[PDB]
Amino acid sequence: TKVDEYGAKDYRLQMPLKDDHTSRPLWVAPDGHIFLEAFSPVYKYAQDFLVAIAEPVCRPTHVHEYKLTAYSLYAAVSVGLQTSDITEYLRKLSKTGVPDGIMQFIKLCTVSYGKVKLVLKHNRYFVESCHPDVIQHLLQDPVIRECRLRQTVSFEVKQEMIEELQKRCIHLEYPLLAEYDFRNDSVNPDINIDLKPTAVLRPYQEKSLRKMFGNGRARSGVIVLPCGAGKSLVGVTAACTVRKRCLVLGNSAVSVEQWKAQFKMWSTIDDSQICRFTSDAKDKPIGCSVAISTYSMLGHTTKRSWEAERVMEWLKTQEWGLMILDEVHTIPAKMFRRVLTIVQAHCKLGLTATLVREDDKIVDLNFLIGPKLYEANWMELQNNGYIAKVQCAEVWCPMSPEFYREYVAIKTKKRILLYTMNPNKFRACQFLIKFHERRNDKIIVFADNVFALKEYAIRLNKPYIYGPTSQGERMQILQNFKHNPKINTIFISKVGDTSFDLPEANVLIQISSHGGSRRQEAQRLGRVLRAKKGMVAEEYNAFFYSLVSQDTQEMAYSTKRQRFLVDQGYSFKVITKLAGMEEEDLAFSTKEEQQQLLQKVLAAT
Amino acid sequence: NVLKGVLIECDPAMKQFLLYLDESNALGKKFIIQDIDDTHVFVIAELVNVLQERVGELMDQNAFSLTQK
Amino acid sequence: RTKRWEGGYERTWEILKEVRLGMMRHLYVVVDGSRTMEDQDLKPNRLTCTLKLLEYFVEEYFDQNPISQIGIIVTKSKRAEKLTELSGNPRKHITSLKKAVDMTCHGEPSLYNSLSIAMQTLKHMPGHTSREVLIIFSSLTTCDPSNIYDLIKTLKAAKIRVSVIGLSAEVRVCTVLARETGGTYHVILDESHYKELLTHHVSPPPASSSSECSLIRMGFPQHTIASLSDQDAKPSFSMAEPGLTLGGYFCPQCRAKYCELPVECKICGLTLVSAPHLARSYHHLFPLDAFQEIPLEEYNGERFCYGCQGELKDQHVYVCAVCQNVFCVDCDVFVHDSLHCCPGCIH
Ligand SMILES: [Zn+2]
Ligand SMILES: [Zn+2]
Ligand SMILES: [Zn+2]
Repeated sequence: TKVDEYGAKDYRLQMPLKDDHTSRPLWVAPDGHIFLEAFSPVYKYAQDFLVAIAEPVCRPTHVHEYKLTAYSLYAAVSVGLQTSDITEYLRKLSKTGVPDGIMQFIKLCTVSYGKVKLVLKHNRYFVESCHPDVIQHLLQDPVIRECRLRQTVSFEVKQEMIEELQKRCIHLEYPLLAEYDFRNDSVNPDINIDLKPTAVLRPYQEKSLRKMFGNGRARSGVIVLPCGAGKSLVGVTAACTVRKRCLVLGNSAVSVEQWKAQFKMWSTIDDSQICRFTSDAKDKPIGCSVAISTYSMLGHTTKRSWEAERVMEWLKTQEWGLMILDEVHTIPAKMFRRVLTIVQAHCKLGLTATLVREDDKIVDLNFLIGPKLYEANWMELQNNGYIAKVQCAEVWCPMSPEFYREYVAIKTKKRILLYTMNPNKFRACQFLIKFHERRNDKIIVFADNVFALKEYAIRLNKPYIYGPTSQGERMQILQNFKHNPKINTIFISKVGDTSFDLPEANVLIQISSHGGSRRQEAQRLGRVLRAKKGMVAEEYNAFFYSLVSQDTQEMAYSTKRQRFLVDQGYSFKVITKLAGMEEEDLAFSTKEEQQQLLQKVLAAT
Repeated sequence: NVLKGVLIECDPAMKQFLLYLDESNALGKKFIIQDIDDTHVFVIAELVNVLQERVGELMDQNAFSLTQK
Repeated sequence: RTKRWEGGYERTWEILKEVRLGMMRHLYVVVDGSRTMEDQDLKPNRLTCTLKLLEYFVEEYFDQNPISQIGIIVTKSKRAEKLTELSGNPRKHITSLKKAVDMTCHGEPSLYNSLSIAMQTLKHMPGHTSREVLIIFSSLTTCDPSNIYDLIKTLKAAKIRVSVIGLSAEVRVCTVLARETGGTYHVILDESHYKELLTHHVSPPPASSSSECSLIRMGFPQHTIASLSDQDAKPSFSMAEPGLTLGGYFCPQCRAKYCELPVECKICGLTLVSAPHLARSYHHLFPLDAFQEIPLEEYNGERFCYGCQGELKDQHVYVCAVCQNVFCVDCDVFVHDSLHCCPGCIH
């Protein structure tokens, strides 16, 4: 609305500056953005309060940035905070008061809660509201009557239409409450599972659980925790908390195996009580209460096998007290989201290390699952030592002239290969590998295109890993890498970042990436976040290097791809050249070698 | 013989792009007088402005458009 | 048994609301090289802190007692090693300390071996010199090959004054060792306490009723130089790869030229020293009388402090007991700490 002679939005006509603004560490913008002095004496209280009421945008070292959202406001009401309570404390923290536009915005979002609640009973879904009249106006659109099946008033809703109705309810300004009173529920039988005292719960984990379990009723939503932060333990703890039949869904069979191990590792539950409903393996799922499977299995669009149909019908008919969803960034997919309509679950908890995707469907998680129940501050976890200090870097590999000549000439998809394969990027990786290998550092090499992966790994005489590599060959390489001292690096394709349980490594070199996507970048970095046998956070023991070809599309993709990491606070140090690479003996030391590779690169046709 | 113009020196990647520009006739004119060296070429003084503009454009073609994102 | 989350959110933000003195003394500094020295017990690393402050103490030790000599012992892995024998050169000791900063700092120390190694050295010292040991104890556990009480009795008999400084520890053996020998055992309260304790140890030890006095033969040579720019010179190397000496001190008996004084004869075993070095200790013989405090203005018409000719900015003032001159707290402190004389009394 108001803009100065400069592009900055100004709010002098919108809010005043309080008398003790120097003591107050926060500002409230009329557009919903919020800033917080991380160095302020009350930062601790303000951080908790802003994580409770707002959505974090950036959390750098000196000033954090947040924005208000209906979902974040609903979460605030979900922990019992009244409009006056958040307003009074926000005004007290705000050094420039609260703009009336935000105050009235908060009013609407606060009063629009508690009015309508969705609950399921006897495999039937009922929409309840305390006020009886609200239903009459809320039903004024036939989409609800067609969705509706043919005090505390309620009506039953057609299961298949719940997704459409729930999304409408948001833009209809009447969100559905999803608190599940697992404590006062005798209809769904409890399960004999508890967290064994061997399990250790960290403060951030405890915070996320406390925020999810704001009362005796579990709240649905998404918890964002790094893979190294023990997201699996939180999920297992939530199941142990709900004490009712629960369904865990992983994005891969490897994850399903990981979950089984974690459940046995952290809970009193026995192996027979856990089943891994999977096409590749059978555990007689109907024989036990805890089930584990994948979106590909349940979400399967084609004809089901007769045996798998037996379990699925049993799964369909049973009601799940808790539905744990891992790597929910995939959930908004057209097929994966169908799982939410197929399975009947009282409360659904989503977990993921990278709640980002290149499509505008991430926001669906707010209605498909719920608001962000928690989102760890990765810098705080490093400061607390829970995550390894990773000195990220971007090596600006200069492209070779004969490569650039072709790269600039070829505008088709073939340039992705040419910018991925050049002597300088190759020599740089070989040099960094040799250096870290002679430094006795475990190194993981990452790539996308198999052609470059092969030609690099073969020229480096190192074992690569990719899709068609059988599980036996694949794991045998990991065991050698982990244990054999003579091997210290592995060349992994997307298989390593998509979904896997790779052994932790001190160093990671990414020579190729699918694009400027944030998701894959943070998934790759996640592999090195694991704490080592004797490291310390100030040691800067972990490393992460992105190899990019200067003056190429890789530069655009790389900067675009790092957005999520810089938002979390990571410093991508640019490396123009590495001292010693001029004298170290490396491949492509003569133009004929470059020409030979370039010729074969062109032969790719 | 002797030739009027302007010399430009840059890394050989840009030097290849410069050779590519007139080889592809992107600017329609053989602005390179001669191949001086892997990092050096001599060019007509009147075209250096659009040449510099094309180099600037090439960076944007190979750089992310931050634009308050 | 319900879980901790049944109660509710933490709501952390809701908490916010709107005597005779022994002039000549020989001292050995004992320092632990044990594992606890690597501990960051203070703000800096304990090894770094102790060594850094010891370089200051070593220099101040000679600065307040030139005729004295100091030695240092490092004790680790049940062993005690003489880092530097008794000498008059602080720079040599300090050079060893700077080197010792990189010591292995591994194993357990041995007080018994530290003291016995010192005693095996200090037993041959003359009777007039105050034999002393300063122990910087770090790890309260210390291995010993024999009953320390016999060694303690031997120390009393050997008249070796032992005083222990314990870091974060109040040890029994150190308590009895100090108090039985007549020395003192102190423990580091904080960095200021550590600085204060070492500063206090720089003072000469007060003579015990069991201590006896003695005379000592001493040499007072004169520095001699070439007549003019390498003319009538006497080519020679220093006694301290010794370089050539253009000029230097001599000894009537050694007839060997020396570059640095005061030092013990390398031959005769006699101390060579310059007369000012002795006077540097006479403040111990002339202790300055404390000036009476007059913190109030007491209608003193002298707005300017006599020592610094500055108007007294605070209610802290002192007047001399003899010359009755008026001095501010900074002047009185500087006088008693550094000048050791009353400016008006000199008149
Ligand atoms: Zn002599
Ligand atoms: Zn004064
Ligand atoms: Zn006086």
